[PDB]
Amino acid sequence: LRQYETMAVLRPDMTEDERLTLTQKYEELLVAGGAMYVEVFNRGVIPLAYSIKRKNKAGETNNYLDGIYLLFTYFTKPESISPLEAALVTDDDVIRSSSFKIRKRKY
Amino acid sequence: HLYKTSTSSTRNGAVQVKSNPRNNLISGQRRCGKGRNARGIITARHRGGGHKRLYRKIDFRRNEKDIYGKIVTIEYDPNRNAYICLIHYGDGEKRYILHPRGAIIGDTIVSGTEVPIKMGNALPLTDMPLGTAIHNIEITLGRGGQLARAAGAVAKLIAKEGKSATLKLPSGEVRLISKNCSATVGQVGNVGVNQKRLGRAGSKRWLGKRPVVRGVVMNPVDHPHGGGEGRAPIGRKSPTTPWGYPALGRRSRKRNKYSDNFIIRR
Amino acid sequence: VQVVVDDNEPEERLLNRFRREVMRAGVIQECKRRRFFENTQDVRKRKTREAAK
Amino acid sequence: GDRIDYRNMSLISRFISEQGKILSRRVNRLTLKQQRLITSAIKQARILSLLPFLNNEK
Amino acid sequence: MGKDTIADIITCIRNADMNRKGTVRIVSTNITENIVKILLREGFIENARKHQERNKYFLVLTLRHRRNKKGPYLNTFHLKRVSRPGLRIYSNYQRIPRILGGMGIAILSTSRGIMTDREARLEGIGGEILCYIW
Amino acid sequence: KKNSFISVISDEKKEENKGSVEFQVFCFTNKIRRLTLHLELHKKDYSSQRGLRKTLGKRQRLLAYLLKINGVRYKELISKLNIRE
RNA sequence: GCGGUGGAAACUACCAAGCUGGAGUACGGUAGGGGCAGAGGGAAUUUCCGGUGGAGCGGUGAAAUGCGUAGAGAUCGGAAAGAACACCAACGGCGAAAGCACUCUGCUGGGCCGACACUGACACUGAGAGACGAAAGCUAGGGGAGCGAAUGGGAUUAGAUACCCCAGUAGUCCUAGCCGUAAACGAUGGAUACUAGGCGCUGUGCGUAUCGACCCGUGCAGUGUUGUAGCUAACGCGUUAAGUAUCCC
Repeated sequence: LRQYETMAVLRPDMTEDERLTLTQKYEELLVAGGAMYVEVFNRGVIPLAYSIKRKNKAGETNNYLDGIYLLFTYFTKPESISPLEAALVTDDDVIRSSSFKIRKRKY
Repeated sequence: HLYKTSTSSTRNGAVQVKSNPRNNLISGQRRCGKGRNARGIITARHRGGGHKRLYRKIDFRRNEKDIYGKIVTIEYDPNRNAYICLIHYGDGEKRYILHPRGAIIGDTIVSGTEVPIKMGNALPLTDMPLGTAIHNIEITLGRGGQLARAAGAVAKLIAKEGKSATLKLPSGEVRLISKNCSATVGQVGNVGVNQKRLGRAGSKRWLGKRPVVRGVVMNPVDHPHGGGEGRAPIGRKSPTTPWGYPALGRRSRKRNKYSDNFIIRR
Repeated sequence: VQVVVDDNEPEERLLNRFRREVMRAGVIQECKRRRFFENTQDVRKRKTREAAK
Repeated sequence: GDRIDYRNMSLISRFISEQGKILSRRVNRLTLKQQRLITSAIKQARILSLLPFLNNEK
Repeated sequence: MGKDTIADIITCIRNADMNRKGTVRIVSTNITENIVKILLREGFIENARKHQERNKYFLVLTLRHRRNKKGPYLNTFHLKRVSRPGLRIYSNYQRIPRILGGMGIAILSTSRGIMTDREARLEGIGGEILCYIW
Repeated sequence: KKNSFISVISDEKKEENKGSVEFQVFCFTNKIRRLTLHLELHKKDYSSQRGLRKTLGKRQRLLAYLLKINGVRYKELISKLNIRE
């Protein structure tokens, strides 16, 4: 197994408690297959440079100004990396789900 | 050709090379049309004959919802050329559905609201990101018409639009249709299958329809135009019965008029 | 890519010379014309080679 | 000294000038080893909108 | 690589005297040790000794230069191989070359051992002409 | 990876380490059979073809060398790795 | 000159047993637009719809064609789509050549250094042969914002079936197959050993405990040099030489 850090560019629709339940759904996906987790860093509600996904097949008067960013530093199987980013993007939230390979051990 | 499974081309030898089919069928058919272009009193609009038809089948609207699937094997149907497979839902509902693209091995295939977007089955546009690849849209919330020709059946969208109206038809430009509709979300039906050439007619053309060409062939009666030593008074309005081939324009309404916009005409 | 007028005071001075160093007509004269594809990697890097040392 | 860390907005905002354009060789004082590796950390931090692409000075 | 070790010594001494060096290190082989022996007996060099760098055995070759001028006169003006690999030259008792009319000599590997221009004529033997020094 | 490099040195019999004409060929055949299986899915690749012709050319020099020493260790090799000849 | 006999044995060659500096491999690390596939990100351009609002806009050395009061441009809000992807970029890097640069993931090649461990010359080159090929072009199916052969107008001119202006098709983009050419140029084929020096990259060792941006070495690849000897007809090249030599095409 390899060390990964997927940063889900969370859409401003989901609240503080709704991000923490997605961290618990993350545990039932990888730890239930011979894996583990490290920790979570919540950056806070930081405004966008360009409003991405302001409206895509929705109403005309709708603008997504703000946005929250969080990186999940974990440990999982190299075959369970593709259906992981696919299980995230299927929901009406999250703009982008990019997976990264980390060589450094975070404490 | 540019993709795999190139289209076989019969080399020279004797003009063309016909063939002789031979397969089997397992239910899923009524009788299909078998009377040739007629009406019971007047044939109307000539050009249309030759045997080799029958075999209709159904399955288009798809009322089933959140039900998994499993495309068994592929299959072809007369008239329309774009396969139709046979699939196999999780429960066991014998259907057909328009063969998407990458399948044959069963794959996923599933309809209903909130389902995996890829090329499963029915899926309401109401739940679609952009829709760069749909399939067969419906004028209403229950039918299954429009571009049913799986092969090349394309119709992009406009990401997210309100008023419940989008869809970007191909040569039909862009219009506005209800959003409370669903589709196969495949937009595929093989393009190489129709890329092939007929050959030299005879045992490939007539076996589907009577001569498509008429020509002046003189005779002012047999056709609005004609006569002369050999040449024909073309351009001088020579359409079978007041028609008008030089564009002109048709389809005029006021209330239930066309709700399509843009529609460029070069 | 804009310019700073973050300084207060009811002053009438331009201060458009501060951005005329980095941005200027330079990023638009390098662009807005036609690209040479190969002579952009050859001729434009040949004159900077002899002007370096 | 952190070159791979993209999550430090306070450190990387000193590297990026008043414009959204990435720093030159004359300023910041970094060699071609430290460069390209820091630019990949900026290009990544820009998609997360911590540092804007075309940063408006005001 | 090293296609011919008998040819690289000829190049290592020739380029060393042109840029006036004191000692050159060439590869250790018995046939090349026989060429440096009949080089000092005639007087073209000082002496030759055994050496070792890093588990590899090398041969010490000290050259000789004349008096000081604008460019001091060298011992060997030209060094060239006759029996190049892929063009093997063989000669008899009459076809032995007279290099510079008796001033310079040609070292050849004979059946009796390793003889020069004058030494192979007195024995009445011939063979493969390696190189000519002058 | 490291599992394919540690198995090849302990399976076949010859008292030396990786420097063997028996261990070097099965290390190259393992790199050819996995690269040809890569060319089945990635048939659009061009740069991995030069690395296939190099490893095939390096194996042909090692198999021709084993034919010159002894034919006992050569005949027991080519039948185990399942190559032509 | 050819053959035969009796010898000599260094070299070349054959045979046997080795050695190691060649070459190769493994261990552990480093850099890179190397390549293929699949995603996703930002600016801008064009187009469609709507709001505001006015008669001008566009363009040129001047103008005109063209777009405009069935009201553009400009401006704001939203949508659709295609291509390339600023800055960093560098006298940078990688690749056999061609060539390749926004970010990410998946598979994959080559190069280099370092304590070494192992084989052991298993090498170099290489007609034919096989494979790769910028762009343009061709076949079939898609796509098509911009640019733009052709082509249509305006203008310039003695004339211009050019340059310039307004439009604009094939094409340029994608998949598969085909054609294989270029100042495919460092116009100096590949491989190896040697020969004065002074400044710019990447790995690694070391330097009162590295106290520091750094200092002293040791390898790879890469520029310029009043670059020396030498070479060259000269220009120039100059240990990444057209310097001195060897192997082969």
